[PDB]
Amino acid sequence: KMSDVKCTSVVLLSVLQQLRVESSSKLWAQCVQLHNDILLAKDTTEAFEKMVSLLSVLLSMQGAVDINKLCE
Amino acid sequence: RDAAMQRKLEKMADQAMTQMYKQARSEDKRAKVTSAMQTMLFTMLRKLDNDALNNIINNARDGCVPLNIIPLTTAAKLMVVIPDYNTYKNTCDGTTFTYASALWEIQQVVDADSKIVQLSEISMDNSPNLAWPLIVTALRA
Amino acid sequence: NDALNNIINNARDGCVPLNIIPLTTAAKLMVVIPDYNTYKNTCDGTTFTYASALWEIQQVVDADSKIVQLSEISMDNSPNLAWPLIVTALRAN
Amino acid sequence: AVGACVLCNSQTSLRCGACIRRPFLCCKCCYDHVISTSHKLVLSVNPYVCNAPGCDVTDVTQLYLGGMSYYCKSHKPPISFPLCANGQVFGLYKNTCVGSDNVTDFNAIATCDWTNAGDYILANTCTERLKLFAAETLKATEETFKLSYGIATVREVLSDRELHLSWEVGKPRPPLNRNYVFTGYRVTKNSKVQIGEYTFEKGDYGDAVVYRGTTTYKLNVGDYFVLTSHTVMPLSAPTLVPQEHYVRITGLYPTLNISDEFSSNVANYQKVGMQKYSTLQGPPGTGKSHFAIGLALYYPSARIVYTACSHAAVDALCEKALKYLPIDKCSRIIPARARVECFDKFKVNSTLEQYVFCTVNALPETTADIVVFDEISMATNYDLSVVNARLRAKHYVYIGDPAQLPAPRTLLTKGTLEPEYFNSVCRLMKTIGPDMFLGTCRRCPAEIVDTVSALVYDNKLKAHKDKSAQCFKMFYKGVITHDVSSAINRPQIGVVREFLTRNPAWRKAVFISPYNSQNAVASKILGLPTQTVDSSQGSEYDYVIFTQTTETAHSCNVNRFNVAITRAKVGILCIMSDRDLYDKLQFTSLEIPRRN
Amino acid sequence: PQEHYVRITGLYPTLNISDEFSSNVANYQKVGMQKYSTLQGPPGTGKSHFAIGLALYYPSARIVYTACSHAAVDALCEKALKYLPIDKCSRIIPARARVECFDKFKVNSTLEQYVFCTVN
Amino acid sequence: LKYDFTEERLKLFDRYFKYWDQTYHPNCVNCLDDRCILHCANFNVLFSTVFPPTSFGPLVRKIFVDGVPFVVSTGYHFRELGVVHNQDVNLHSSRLSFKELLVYAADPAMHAASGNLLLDKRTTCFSVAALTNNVAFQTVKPGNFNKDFYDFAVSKGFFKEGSSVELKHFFFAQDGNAAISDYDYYRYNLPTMCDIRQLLFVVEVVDKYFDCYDGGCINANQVIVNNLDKSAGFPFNKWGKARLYYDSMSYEDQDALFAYTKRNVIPTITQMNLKYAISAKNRARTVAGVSICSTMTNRQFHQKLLKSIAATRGATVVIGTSKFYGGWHNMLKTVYSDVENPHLMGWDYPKCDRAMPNMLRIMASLVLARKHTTCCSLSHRFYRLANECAQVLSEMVMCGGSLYVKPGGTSSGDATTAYANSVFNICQAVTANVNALLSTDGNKIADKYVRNLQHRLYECLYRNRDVDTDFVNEFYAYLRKHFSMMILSDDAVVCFNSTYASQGLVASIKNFKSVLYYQNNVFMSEAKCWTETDLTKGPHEFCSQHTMLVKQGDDYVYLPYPDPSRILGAGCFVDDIVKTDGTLMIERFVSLAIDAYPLTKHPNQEYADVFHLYLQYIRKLHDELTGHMLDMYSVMLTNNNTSRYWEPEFYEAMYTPHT
RNA sequence: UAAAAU
RNA sequence: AGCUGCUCCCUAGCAUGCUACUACCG
RNA sequence: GCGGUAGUAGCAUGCUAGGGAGCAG
Ligand SMILES: [Zn+2]
Ligand SMILES: [Zn+2]
Ligand SMILES: [Zn+2]
Ligand SMILES: [Zn+2]
Ligand SMILES: [Zn+2]
Repeated sequence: KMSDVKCTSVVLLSVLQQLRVESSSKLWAQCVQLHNDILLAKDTTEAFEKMVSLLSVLLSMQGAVDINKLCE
Repeated sequence: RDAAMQRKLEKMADQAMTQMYKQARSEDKRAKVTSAMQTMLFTMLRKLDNDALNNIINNARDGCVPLNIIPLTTAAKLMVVIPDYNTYKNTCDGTTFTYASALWEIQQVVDADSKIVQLSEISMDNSPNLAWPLIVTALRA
Repeated sequence: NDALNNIINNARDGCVPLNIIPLTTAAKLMVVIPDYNTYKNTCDGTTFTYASALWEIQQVVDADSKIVQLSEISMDNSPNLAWPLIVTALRAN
Repeated sequence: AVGACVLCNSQTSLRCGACIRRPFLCCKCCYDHVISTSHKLVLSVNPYVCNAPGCDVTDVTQLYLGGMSYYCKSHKPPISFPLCANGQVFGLYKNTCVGSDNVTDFNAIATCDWTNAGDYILANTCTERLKLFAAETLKATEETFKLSYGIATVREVLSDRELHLSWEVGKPRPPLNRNYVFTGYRVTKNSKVQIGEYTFEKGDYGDAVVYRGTTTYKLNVGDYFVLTSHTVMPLSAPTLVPQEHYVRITGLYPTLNISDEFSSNVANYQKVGMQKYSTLQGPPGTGKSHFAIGLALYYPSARIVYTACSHAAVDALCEKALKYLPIDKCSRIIPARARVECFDKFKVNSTLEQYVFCTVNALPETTADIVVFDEISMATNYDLSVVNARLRAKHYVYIGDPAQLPAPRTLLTKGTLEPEYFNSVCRLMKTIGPDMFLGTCRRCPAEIVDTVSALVYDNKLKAHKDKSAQCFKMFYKGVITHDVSSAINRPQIGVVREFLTRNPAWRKAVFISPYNSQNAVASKILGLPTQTVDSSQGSEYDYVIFTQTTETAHSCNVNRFNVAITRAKVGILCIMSDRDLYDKLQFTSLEIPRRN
Repeated sequence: PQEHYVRITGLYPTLNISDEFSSNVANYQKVGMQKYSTLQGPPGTGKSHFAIGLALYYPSARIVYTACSHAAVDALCEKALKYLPIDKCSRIIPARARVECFDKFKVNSTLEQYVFCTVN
Repeated sequence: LKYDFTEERLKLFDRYFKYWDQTYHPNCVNCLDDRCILHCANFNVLFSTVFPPTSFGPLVRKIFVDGVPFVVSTGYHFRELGVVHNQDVNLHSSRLSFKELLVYAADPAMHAASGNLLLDKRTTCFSVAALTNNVAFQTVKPGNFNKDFYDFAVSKGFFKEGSSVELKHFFFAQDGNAAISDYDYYRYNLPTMCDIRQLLFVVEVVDKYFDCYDGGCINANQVIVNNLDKSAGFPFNKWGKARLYYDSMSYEDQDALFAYTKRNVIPTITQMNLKYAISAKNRARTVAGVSICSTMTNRQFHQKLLKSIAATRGATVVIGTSKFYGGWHNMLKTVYSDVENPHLMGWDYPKCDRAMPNMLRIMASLVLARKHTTCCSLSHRFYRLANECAQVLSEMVMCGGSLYVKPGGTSSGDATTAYANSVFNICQAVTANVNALLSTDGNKIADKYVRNLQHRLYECLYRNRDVDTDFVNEFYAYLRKHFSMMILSDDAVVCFNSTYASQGLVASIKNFKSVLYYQNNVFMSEAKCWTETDLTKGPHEFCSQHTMLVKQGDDYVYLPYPDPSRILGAGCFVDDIVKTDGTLMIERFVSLAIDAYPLTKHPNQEYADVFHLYLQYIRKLHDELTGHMLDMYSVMLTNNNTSRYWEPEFYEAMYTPHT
């Protein structure tokens, strides 16, 4: 169950990086630290907190058309 | 000497087939990364099943996004957009804001006028007047 | 420059260490500052002194390489900038 | 080297090479296209020829797959296979192929000549894929036909830019307009290098033609000007994206209290935003165009882009935008071509301006929130696909009227095109119904709206703005001084010569004629700045001067008469050959010596 | 090779100054009409009278005069300094000059529009 | 402007060490051998902490070529070696050949003389110049997810909660301040001054460990360069890789260059690069790319000995020995030599490349160069030593976009790194033994041979002043009998007599702690060191592999197995097309299953399931590759022997000895 | 034979 | 964007080696 | 009937050259 969230955080940081988010050093530092801290977690309840904090970065900007990719 | 000239043609055929195939795939794979990564991401997210993430994802569908990283401290700020009233009802009951499966105490609403709105001014009747996409600010419980 | 000839001609042999040539003959300095508390003690104001010379600030940028005016570099506004700032100064006589 | 079949969208690598646009076809579809057409060339990963040195057989239906190559039956190896066999041709992904039975319409499009009305009539009733296919192949056919025109060289030098040329005898000479350009090459012995592009203009007398050079290379006696052709880029996005409805307003946030001058448009302003795309059809000179900027400020924060296929249209609506919006407004029209120039406002290079105005062929690839394409009666499916390809936005809005003017479509020479088949969105507006309707005149005199609504429309127009000054002296027109196929008649100009100064206050009218060259005759002996009836259509002025020609099928067109008379404020005149149109005409009859 | 023009290509003209050089100006616009040509200045006639005259005719463009022998480069600074403002640019020698050469400025920058030198 | 403090060194010597009767040469250019070089550089290391740090480095000077002035380094001043002047420096030249263009474009003189001055408050390392107008911040991206393999592993019971094997090796990402924040770890290199009367004995024993090899110079037509597509350093990487500079120089330009660096000093510039690789800790890893002008020369100087070290079997240094076909068993069987009450032990060097002093680096260079007793003359060996010191031990690192100076310690990406590390490792082990035997109460040593050995060891260190070869051989035999070693570049395994070590007659682990504390400026915690009392289970870890004594056919055999998490992590995380869509990549999994075979013999059970998972995945990959190539074209291939890759007999043959 | 393209 | 070491896989060329059968002589 | 060279086809080894991939310090 924690391996699930670790691989998901890998995919999330890769998407964020593809969206040119490392053009702003503050944001990229925040996301990088959240990612490396998720990968080193050792109890699945902190990982989900930092995952919601990390996904908020993608939900912020409007570059990914969310209503389309949510066709379920 | 005529069986040893189709044994070699029959080998050039294979080492052309097995090369053209991967030259086609190995190039289609790299021409679709920004759109396969996203579908993979959301497949894994939906499979994860965590209400804390489903909440913000659904919310985010109906134009209710946040404006900054969701903080974790028991006291930093969160500034989220709210586009319509039927959104405002389901989340803001009085002065508590229900986002990311938590409870945030609402302190300052401010419409697109960039000027303050009183919380008691927001209701069904008088709604048609406010420049609507608002920005609610709150702090975690 | 005639400054380089000036320092070479004072050498009692003709050869001088390398580490001092940009120290005494360069015409542009670039400071890289990690946080505000360090900016306070080093290039504070618009003219400072380093390497026994008097340098004068012009053009300040940040990690993203976008301009910054010395009015934004206050202490309460410090947590809102890309923190390694790159102050470029010239040699003023 | 792989794609999708044009009919069933399966994986393939075959192209019917004899077809001009080289479209991908699957196995079964390529077999069907080649078993019933003169097209029998195919190209897969490599062309399908007889690979024996000296053989040139190319008919696929008789070729044979040999060793690492395809061979004629005469040059067959001891071991081989036939390519075209069992109702299919051999390509990649053979056993996973889906065969659509649209080969009838596909062959129709592939072998047609675009000369009779049936070709366009079937171009706009097929699936979307075939729609785009027919569009690009038709444009290709036209611009390659343009190659069959004649060529011109020097004859003698007369000045620095008005000289005498020699058209090659026996082949059609191209029309003389500033958008038909020829590149000039000198061939001395030796020496055949480009000297520049040129656009010409027949000046005051023959055979002299004033010209405009791209660079001051001093013209000599041995050069020539050959028309330079253009290429066609294939399309991708459909003509119109599929519709979606909503239950609440999405992406757009209205207002309550700005400029109620756009009063009756509010409920419609909402219906625009609660859909994915909608159309507004309007009789000439009504709330259209007005509606565009009205919705624009009704949604102030909304990014909006405006577009049209004709330059004068986008310019006139940019003017009407300047009349009402913050500036804060740019018209990213054209950097430095379309030599009949345009606006004087801002920028062509920024695309952050909330209001961008341009013409379809020069659109940048931007994001938007609303795209207001204008006058869909003049655009073709090609252009609609161009806009849907370059831009993406949230909503789309199309405004026009199919009863006005269509696209020229030069090569068609028999039959008539009903507006239903002008393109896709005109079809949509007349098949089920403009999903948005607005119809009563604001602009031109009440009486002339009565005239026009009496004839093209069944009568359904009303307005204000009454008299005065309207006249149609049925004027004999003399010598049809026809140098180019565009007509010229200056005995007809003998009426502005009959009314040069006796109009002491009618000084800023606008002169328009169906023919471009007789309008350059208005630019020959000058009365006022003149325009064409095509550079009108979305343009309005106070008083209008108009001249016709003989009763050719050209000028007799009721639609051009519509778009010629309906563009005034309170005065017009019609000088017509006239067998029954002055029996159509609802004004005061005059004569040539009738100056009072 | 030669290529003429129907106009002086970008030749930003003087209005009427130095019409005493008119016997030259009548042909100075010829410079803008063709690619190039030649001129025969017999001894004592219009040598570098034509050149400095056209220099005066176009005071808003960098123009060069060149020679092969340095007696010619001195005769080239000759007949020059008066009709030139100074505002002078005639740099020939960096570290050559077996006899003395130019007299006023530099060799590292090339300032004003009219510059003199030798081909070699 | 003063860079030659030669009289102050002599005055300091005469003030503090006045009655130390040995001759002290302030500049080691005047030394008599290599032991004299060590003796005098030991004092220079101390005295150089008094003078200003802007007076060390290249010694530039203005020359003229074709009447144009350049600024180029004639020779460098060093903290350990003093002042060194080039011998062929020629003012006034007409034109530069290829070789001289190479040696003037590789110098940091004209790059640093013509750039902006720099003050970088992020580091404590002395920063020189900024070669351009804006600093560059380089990041590191996260790895790619191979979802198919992960799903497949999950469908067969892997990664369930509470299992033994779980994922701990990932691709960690890093932000902008990662190159410089990691370069700043050179603040761990201090100016250590070694005990010289003991180092001059340890160096003799260490050299005796390298007696069965042969070295010397080779001509440019005998070097071997594997992979000529590797970057060429700065500034040469603006114009091509190493292939361009190995093709543009004839076999006479390279020889002219080599024979030139025996009389002159060419300082170079090292670039620093951020690695992109899997790992278990989030500390960024970086490597030093050295200039081509330095590798091209160190190759001809050192390659003959380096190659003769990697082709010997049965020695102490086990570089070049392979672990397949019974290599692991042979290595362990030869370490266990004959030792009489054997325990095994292994240790760890904390920050081995930053914290290593400079005296031991110079010692490693001298021990490697001791093989040129015939090819080179004496000043030649000194100028080669000076070149190595100026190019890899104090050098101008080019980090980000600006030049800094490097205080010391090994640069990881130079020519002879993995062998210098081995020399330094043996040096530390021999020092530990010396300290452990001299520091014990000689009144209680009952074995009256070891007591006399102690007596003679002291007398040979601190009394007798010339090398005594018989006792050196005697102590070396004692060491090889009681303390057997197996060394790789800083990775050691020691099988030692336990009865002796208990009575303090050989090193223990505490002795390494003390030696590292006072000779290496680090603290080695007892937690990264391991010991082992049961020899039927070998080293607890060596080269990141554990050892298992399995039954192979008739007899018993040592086999190395890895860490299951490592193999799975390499299966799941990759670089975009690699593995992701492995149907184009079936050799990746063949190799990873070769590495994960010994896990089959393991007493645990999930461990074996790792290997079986890999085999089944190869089978599935092939089954779905033929299915795609069949419908793409319509005919299966005619021959593919790819069915051997999913049966175990192809893999077992890689750990059985014939081959 | 009507518009008109880095 | 480093220096090494080991291993698997594919292709090419050459000579050597090996073997079969065919042509010339001894 | 056999010795010698010259051939083709087939086979194994070894060595060079080229490319791809994996692990270790
Ligand atoms: Zn065809
Ligand atoms: Zn098909
Ligand atoms: Zn044939
Ligand atoms: Zn000495
Ligand atoms: Zn040597």
